[PDB]
Amino acid sequence: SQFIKPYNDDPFVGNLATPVSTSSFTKSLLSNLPAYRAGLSPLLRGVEIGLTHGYFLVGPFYKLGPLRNSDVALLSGFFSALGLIVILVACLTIYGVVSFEETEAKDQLQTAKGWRQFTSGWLVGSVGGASFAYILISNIPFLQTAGMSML
Amino acid sequence: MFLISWRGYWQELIETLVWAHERTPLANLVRWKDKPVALSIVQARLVGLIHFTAGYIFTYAAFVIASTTGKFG
Amino acid sequence: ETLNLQIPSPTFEGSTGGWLRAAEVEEKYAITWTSPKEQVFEMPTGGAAIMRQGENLLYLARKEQCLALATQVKNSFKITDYKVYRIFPSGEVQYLHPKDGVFPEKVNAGRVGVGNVSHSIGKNLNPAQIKFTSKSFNG
Amino acid sequence: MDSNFLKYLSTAPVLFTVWLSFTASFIIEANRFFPDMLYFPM
Amino acid sequence: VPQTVAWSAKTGAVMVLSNILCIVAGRYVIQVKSGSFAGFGLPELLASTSLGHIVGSGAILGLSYVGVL
Amino acid sequence: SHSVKVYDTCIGCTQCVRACPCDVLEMVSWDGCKAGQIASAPRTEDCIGCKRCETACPTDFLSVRVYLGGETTRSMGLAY
Amino acid sequence: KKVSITVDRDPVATSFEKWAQPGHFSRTLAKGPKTTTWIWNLHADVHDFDSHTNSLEDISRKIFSAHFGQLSIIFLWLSGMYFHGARFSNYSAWLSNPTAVKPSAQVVWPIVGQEVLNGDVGGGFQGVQVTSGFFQIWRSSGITSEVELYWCALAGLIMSGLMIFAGWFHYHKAAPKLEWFQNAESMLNHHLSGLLGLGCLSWAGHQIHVSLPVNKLLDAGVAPQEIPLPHEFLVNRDLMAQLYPSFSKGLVPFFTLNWSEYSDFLTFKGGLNPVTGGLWLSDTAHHHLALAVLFIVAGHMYRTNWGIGHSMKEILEAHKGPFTGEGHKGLYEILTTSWHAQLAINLAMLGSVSIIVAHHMYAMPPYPYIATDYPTQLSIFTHHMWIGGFCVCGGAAHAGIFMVRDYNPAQNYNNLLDRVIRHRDAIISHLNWICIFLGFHSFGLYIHNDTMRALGRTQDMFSDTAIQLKPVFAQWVQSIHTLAPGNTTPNALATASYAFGGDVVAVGNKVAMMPISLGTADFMVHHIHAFTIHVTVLILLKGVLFSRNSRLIPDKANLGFRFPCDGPGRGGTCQSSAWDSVFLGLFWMYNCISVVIFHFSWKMQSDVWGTVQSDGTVTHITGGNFAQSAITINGWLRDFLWAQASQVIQSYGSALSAYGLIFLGAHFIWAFSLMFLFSGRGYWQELIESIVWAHNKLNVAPAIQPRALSITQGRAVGLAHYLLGGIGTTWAFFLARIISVG
Amino acid sequence: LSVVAQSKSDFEISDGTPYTLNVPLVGAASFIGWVVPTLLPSQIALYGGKGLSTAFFASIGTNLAKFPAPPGMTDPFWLLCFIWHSGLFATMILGSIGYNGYAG
Ligand code: CLA
Ligand code: CLA
Ligand code: CLA
Ligand code: CLA
Ligand code: CLA
Ligand code: CLA
Ligand SMILES: CC1=CCCC(C)(C)[C@H]1/C=C/C(C)=C/C=C/C(C)=C/C=C/C=C(C)/C=C/C=C(C)/C=C/C1=C(C)CCCC1(C)C
Ligand SMILES: CC1=C(C/C=C(\C)CCC[C@H](C)CCC[C@H](C)CCCC(C)C)C(=O)c2ccccc2C1=O
Ligand SMILES: CC1=C(C/C=C(\C)CCC[C@H](C)CCC[C@H](C)CCCC(C)C)C(=O)c2ccccc2C1=O
Ligand code: SF4
Repeated sequence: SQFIKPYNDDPFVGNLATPVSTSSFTKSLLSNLPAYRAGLSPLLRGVEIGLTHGYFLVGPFYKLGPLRNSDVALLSGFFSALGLIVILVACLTIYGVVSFEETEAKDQLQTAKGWRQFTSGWLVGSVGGASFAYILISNIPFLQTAGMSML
Repeated sequence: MFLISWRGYWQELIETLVWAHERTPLANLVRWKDKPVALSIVQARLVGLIHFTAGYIFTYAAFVIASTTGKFG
Repeated sequence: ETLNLQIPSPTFEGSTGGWLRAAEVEEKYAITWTSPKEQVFEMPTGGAAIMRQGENLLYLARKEQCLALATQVKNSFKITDYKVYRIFPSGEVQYLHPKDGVFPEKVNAGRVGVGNVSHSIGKNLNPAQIKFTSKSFNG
Repeated sequence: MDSNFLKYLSTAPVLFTVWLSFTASFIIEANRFFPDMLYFPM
Repeated sequence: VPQTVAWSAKTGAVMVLSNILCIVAGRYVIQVKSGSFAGFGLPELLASTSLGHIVGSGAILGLSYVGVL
Repeated sequence: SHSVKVYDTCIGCTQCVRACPCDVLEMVSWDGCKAGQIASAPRTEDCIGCKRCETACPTDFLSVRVYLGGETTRSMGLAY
Repeated sequence: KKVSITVDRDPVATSFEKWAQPGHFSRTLAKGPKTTTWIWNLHADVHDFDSHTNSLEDISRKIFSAHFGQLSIIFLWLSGMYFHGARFSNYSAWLSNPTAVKPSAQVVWPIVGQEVLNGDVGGGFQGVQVTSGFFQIWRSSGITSEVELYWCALAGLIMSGLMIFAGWFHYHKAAPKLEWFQNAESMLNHHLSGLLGLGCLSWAGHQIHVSLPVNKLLDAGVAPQEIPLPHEFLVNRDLMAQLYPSFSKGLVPFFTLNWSEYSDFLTFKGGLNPVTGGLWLSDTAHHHLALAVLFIVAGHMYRTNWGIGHSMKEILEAHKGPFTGEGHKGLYEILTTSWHAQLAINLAMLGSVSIIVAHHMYAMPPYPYIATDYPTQLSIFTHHMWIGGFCVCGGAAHAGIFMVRDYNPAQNYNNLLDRVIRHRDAIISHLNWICIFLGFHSFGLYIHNDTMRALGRTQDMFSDTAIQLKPVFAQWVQSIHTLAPGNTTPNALATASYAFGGDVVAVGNKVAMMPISLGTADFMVHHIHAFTIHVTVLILLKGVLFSRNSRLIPDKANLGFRFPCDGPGRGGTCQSSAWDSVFLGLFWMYNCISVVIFHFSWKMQSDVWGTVQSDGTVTHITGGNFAQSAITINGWLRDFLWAQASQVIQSYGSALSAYGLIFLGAHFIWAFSLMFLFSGRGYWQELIESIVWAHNKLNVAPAIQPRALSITQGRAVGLAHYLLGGIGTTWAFFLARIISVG
Repeated sequence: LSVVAQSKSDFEISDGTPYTLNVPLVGAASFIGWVVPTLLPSQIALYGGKGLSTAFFASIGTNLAKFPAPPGMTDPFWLLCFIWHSGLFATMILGSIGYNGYAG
């Protein structure tokens, strides 16, 4: 048995079919991620990705930022995470302007209208996920420490 | 680094980075407008010269000012 | 004359050295050749492949890759039956080499000389003479 | 003595090493018997 | 220190057993060469008895270590 | 593209044409030299600028001259 | 009996004719010089045998005799080390007072005032202090007199004469055929059993009959000339049974398998001898006996002439799974037909072994009184780290020469090489990403700390007194090794090394070894080590994997292993050969090994070496500043380079003034190298044209037309002078510093 | 348990090749095969008179009693578990090789 084969039956394309690349488990994960999942509008793809990324962004800023030992650390962690999100949304916006020409179609990410929808969703989701992480950390003492409240 | 190592090594690295970006999921959604290439031969000479010269100026300026300040004499 | 797209490719297990997205959106090169044997050769982009007895066909990203393979087949397996094509994503196939049926190192009638300058290289014009002028430095 | 061995001793690296060793050697001997000559004594 | 014993017939018994064990194993597992009367030669016998003195020495020392002796 | 020129000192040795890795050069008929042929550069859009032709040339100063110019995908040697 | 001796008799005539014809060995060089490039090309390609000859037989014969020539040089070198110890040394005085006398075996002539180099090393002697650790070797051997050192010198000279004779004989009189050299099973059987196994067994016999009694008497305190000569231990079995009573029983316990009788002299003590600060020589004797046993056992694995044994080809071809195609098929043919493939493997392994030697010899000091001779410990650690790094980079050089020259795709279809070459982009892009990740998160921690300490924010630093990056896995491994005696190594009495934890071993009030604690600075510099090793692997591996072809140059194998470029086109292909990745990877090897030896020197001075005052407190050489100062670059610059260069720069007028001069001279050579590295050949050829014009004007132009060095030779000269200057600057700095303070 | 020793879901270790991972059989057999020899007792302070498997199981129990607190650096938990896991991984690897490849 051989686990490595040419990519999509083509021996001369610059890729290989390896278990990491093209196993059934890998195919299931890639196909079900919001970027690639079927039946999702570009805006909804942006929302789901945004919620995930904004939620984890708050934590490193809060625990390791300059104001970490202060009593305003969570507020600083939220503002710095929000500041990063605002910069990232601008990165998405400028990419959309140069990369895609204007066309009628709006149902795909790699279209000017579609990329704009993805940016709108990602902005709202990142603000929403960062806000959710803020509420949870503000109220639950386990999250404020590293779980160190139990010891 | 710009003065000792020359173009061919770096162009071959950059070709392995172009391959890896195109094959990585969630990352190949983003595409360059300009094909990444290694710096040119003359450009690399200029960049190494600028880095060398700037380091020369900044190191001596820090020394001549701080040693004279710290000594006052 | 035209590329028969159905020619079987030489057996190959794949590599990362093959062509990338620029081949499917800008241009691709193809090479065909006849082999009297089912023998192993080296791919320009990687490891080893096996050319099948009869007609073989490859796809590469660069013209230099097709010609580096052509040089190899001629030098080792004495295969002078190689034809190199350019293929555009529109489907247009452009025959490339040998351009008029005869190798470039052999003279052929009906070839018109391009780039030939009537004087020797030391007789060119100084840059100052042709400054702010469209006149070419080759005399 | 063998003419090919003498043709080997006439090669540039052998003559260079021997001549500069002889040269270095009489500088060393001259500074052994007549040391610290900062000036031509006059 | 692991406890070893002066040579007795028990030590000999272990050695003899291991040597015979390896002679039969060598008749079975030596891939390049009347169960013992086909193709049995001096290099085969000398190899199976060399492994017998290695297996036997290890077995004697281990059984001395644990108390079986 | 790069600009490749052949000057009339070419002795028609065909060495530049054989050394070119991208089939830029070919031999055409010419009465100027003894060999009856001169090098030609009909396909400079494919010239990568390697200057293997100039290395191959045996005339005292090169009959074939490569002048590196504007860069394209072909002349940059980019397989991507 | 297909393993047989076959020899051509009188192959090559012993003639001086080709001596007189420089360049005789190649068709290009044999027609004589026309430009100065010929001279350089003569030296560059001379030992490249497979570039002169087509036949593997003549190549193999040349290699075998050149290995005899190298052995003749090594034996002459050893004989000279023994003769200088016998004739020009204070060895006899050092034997009486190993802790007071400083070893010295080199005396200078008085010529231009250079006799200041004959410093007062002790024992009524003046000379250059030597740091190679030969005195401790000789005491471990049980030499005890200059007379025995003269006999060792004569034995070295006789071996040197026999090796140069054997090289001449086996090239010119009786040269083996190719089928003799292509006996890999026989060669491995003899080199495991015969060379390594009987080497260990014979040395174990010497340790037991000479080193153990003589060193037991020395460590008891007996004067060296009061000690019986080494053969009186061999004969008078009663005198040997006095020191080691197990000898009263002779060899009956060995043969009857009653081995626990021999526990007097075959111990498993561990730790260090308290008197000498070295390993127990009873342990080294047991170690060499056990290694001898299993090297002789291992040299019986492979099949030679009687059917028992393994075929290495069958072992290799049988190991293949579902990820790796045909598996190790074709590797036997590679390694029995290519000398470069064998040299690539053997150089990488020999370099790795030298790096292991460097770590193991400082941590488990094997010789008596070498642990408290700090100049020797620093010298042999630094020396074997440099030998290791060079040999590893030559392993990748000869992997590239194999791939360019000896690699044939027809015989390597779908095996392990074919598959590595067919996913080399995935390998090089993942290594490239690791090197970026690991430079950011190792050196970037240092830059974060420079910035925080400079900004007044010491609570924001990665340090022990701040945000901590502790090496918990290394600390845990140290814990296990201190718990091992009596627990997981129950019959051991002490730990393998006190570096893991435990006591302070002091000899002559100087620390032999003591626990080397790991903190945030140790976490940081270990990730610096992993970063520099990963980058060196990236450069050398990228050179090997892309040696034949790239996306850039599709026919790189036709240009060879060593070519300067393929022109200014494709944007520029400067330094595209496999040789140019060895050239670039020797810089990163230099960077890696320089940081390793700096880490060792500062950590040992700061936290291990020093003096044990009353109450058991230890005063280290630099007073424990590593922990709080090796976390910033400014700390390394100020507290290590600046503070410790005081001895080299203040050495003028003393016996260490030679180190001050070599410090400056190596700074010079290093800077001079940058003339060759930052420059290009075309400038220098055009400058040489005007110089040639001035010679033509005076009618004195040479007939060997001067040329600027080749592009490759400009790179090779720049790299040679760079390494010579940088290593020389560190050599002088390390030696003057540790001779003054340690 | 991506696929068990049965033709359930159409699993493919790679692009087009189905391959039955025998996660039940290999995991169970590797677990038991490693554990029974590992029971071998030893009067060593790390084991404490039990075997490696029994001591590892006991270490989980003693540290689980102090549930929030982690085991200390000198605690025998870290040595016992690392050796047990290393052996289990090795016998799982060898078991997967033997069963999937030799099929008998
Ligand atoms: C192999 C390593 C080695 C090294 C590095 C040294 C190094 C040294 N030795 Mg030691 N020595 C060695 C081995 C070694 N020795 C051995 C094996 C012996 C035993 C015979 C000795 C015995 C010995 C004695 C007895 C003495 C030294 C001395 C010296 C010192 C000065 C040597 C000198 O300037 O004479 C230079 C002498 C010359 C005649 C100059 C020769 C220069 C020529 C031109 C070199 C040319 C080589 C040639 C061109 C090669 C090609 C051959 C040709 C056919 C082309 C120096 C520290 C001296 C010392 O320490 O005094 C305190 C001293 O008296 N050595
Ligand atoms: C027991 C057998 C034996 C031993 C000891 C060696 C030893 C050696 N071989 Mg090997 N060799 C052997 C069998 C053996 N070979 C066989 C059977 C073959 C054919 C397949 C080869 C083919 C072979 C090749 C092709 C090469 C070697 C090389 C070497 C040298 C490796 C470098 C080194 O470590 O030397 C330094 C270590 C030493 C110990 C130096 C010792 C010098 C002598 C020769 C060792 C033996 C002396 C003697 C037996 C001891 C007498 C003891 C007495 C006082 C009681 C080393 C001398 C390489 C070499 O350098 O060639 C010269 C090399 O290229 N050998
Ligand atoms: C790893 C070691 C290392 C390295 C690589 C560097 C690298 C550098 N240092 Mg730093 N430095 C270091 C360690 C190091 N330093 C340490 C440990 C200290 C002590 C804390 C310093 C202190 C230091 C100071 C104080 C200065 C540097 C300077 C420099 C720069 C020299 C630039 C150049 O091209 O030289 C060019 C070299 C020269 C122009 C002269 C070389 C110095 C000689 C010894 C003095 C001059 C001699 C005389 C005038 C000329 C003789 C003429 C000839 C005919 C004989 C460069 C950035 C200098 C700088 O920025 O240069 C502008 C500078 O001012 N460094
Ligand atoms: C350019 C090469 C070079 C040079 C000049 C030196 C110079 C020195 N070495 Mg080093 N060494 C080197 C390469 C080199 N080494 C390499 C590549 C290795 C790795 C094998 C070592 C391993 C090594 C050890 C282990 C020791 C030295 C020691 C010494 C010193 C005393 C020399 C002596 O008499 O040896 C005497 C050597 C011994 C008495 C013991 C050597 C024992 C080893 C295990 C022998 C192995 C030989 C075997 C054939 C090699 C097999 C390699 C393997 C991969 C198959 C001196 C500073 C000694 C030292 O530090 O003394 C203070 C010392 O103990 N060297
Ligand atoms: C066992 C070790 C070993 C062996 C047998 C070889 C053998 C070979 N190598 Mg490899 N190599 C090795 C180790 C080894 N190398 C190591 C450790 C490295 C890393 C640096 C390399 C890197 C390397 C490269 C990059 C290349 C080779 C090449 C070669 C071949 C040509 C050798 C030649 O003609 O040089 C002739 C020898 C010289 C010109 C000597 C000069 C070298 C330096 C600059 C002089 C030494 C300075 C000195 C030690 C200090 C001076 C003191 C100063 C203060 C004055 C030959 C097959 C070349 C090749 O083409 O192979 C096909 C090649 O391109 N090797
Ligand atoms: C650690 C436990 C272990 C070990 C040592 C072996 C060893 C072996 N098995 Mg077994 N197997 C195991 C677990 C193990 N298996 C389990 C758990 C299962 C059930 C799922 C199977 C099911 C199985 C089948 C169905 C078959 C085998 C077969 C084999 C043999 C050759 C194929 C192979 O796996 O190559 C392994 C090769 C070796 C072990 C020898 C190479 C020597 C090196 C040093 C390997 C060392 C690896 C590792 C470090 C050892 C770890 C030991 C321990 C600390 C965990 C070999 C004797 C086949 C065979 O020959 O049939 C009898 C066969 O048909 N095995
Ligand atoms: C675990 C694990 C094990 C095995 C290996 C492994 C897979 C790699 C690893 C996984 C690791 C990883 C990478 C795990 C990563 C896990 C991550 C990043 C999870 C993110 C979760 C985001 C949430 C819950 C956002 C919620 C936002 C909400 C509810 C909206 C709120 C708001 C809206 C808009 C509505 C109004 C109110 C507000 C509050 C304003
Ligand atoms: C490192 C290196 C590279 C790789 C370097 C690259 C690709 C430079 C890319 C720059 C990165 C993308 C950002 C750095 C830009 C500057 C830090 C800031 C730019 C913005 C201001 C200048 C306005 C080469 O391409 C090269 C080519 C020829 C000889 C030597 C070398 C060489 O040494
Ligand atoms: C200086 C220099 C030269 C010219 C260097 C020359 C001509 C070397 C000079 C050597 C003279 C002729 C002899 C002097 C040699 C030394 C006294 C000692 C040499 C020791 C070994 C050669 C044996 C180049 O050719 C070059 C080429 C490519 C990049 C950089 C450079 C470069 O920097
Ligand atoms: S090489 Fe120079 S001379 Fe020979 S053909 Fe090409 S151009 Fe004419």
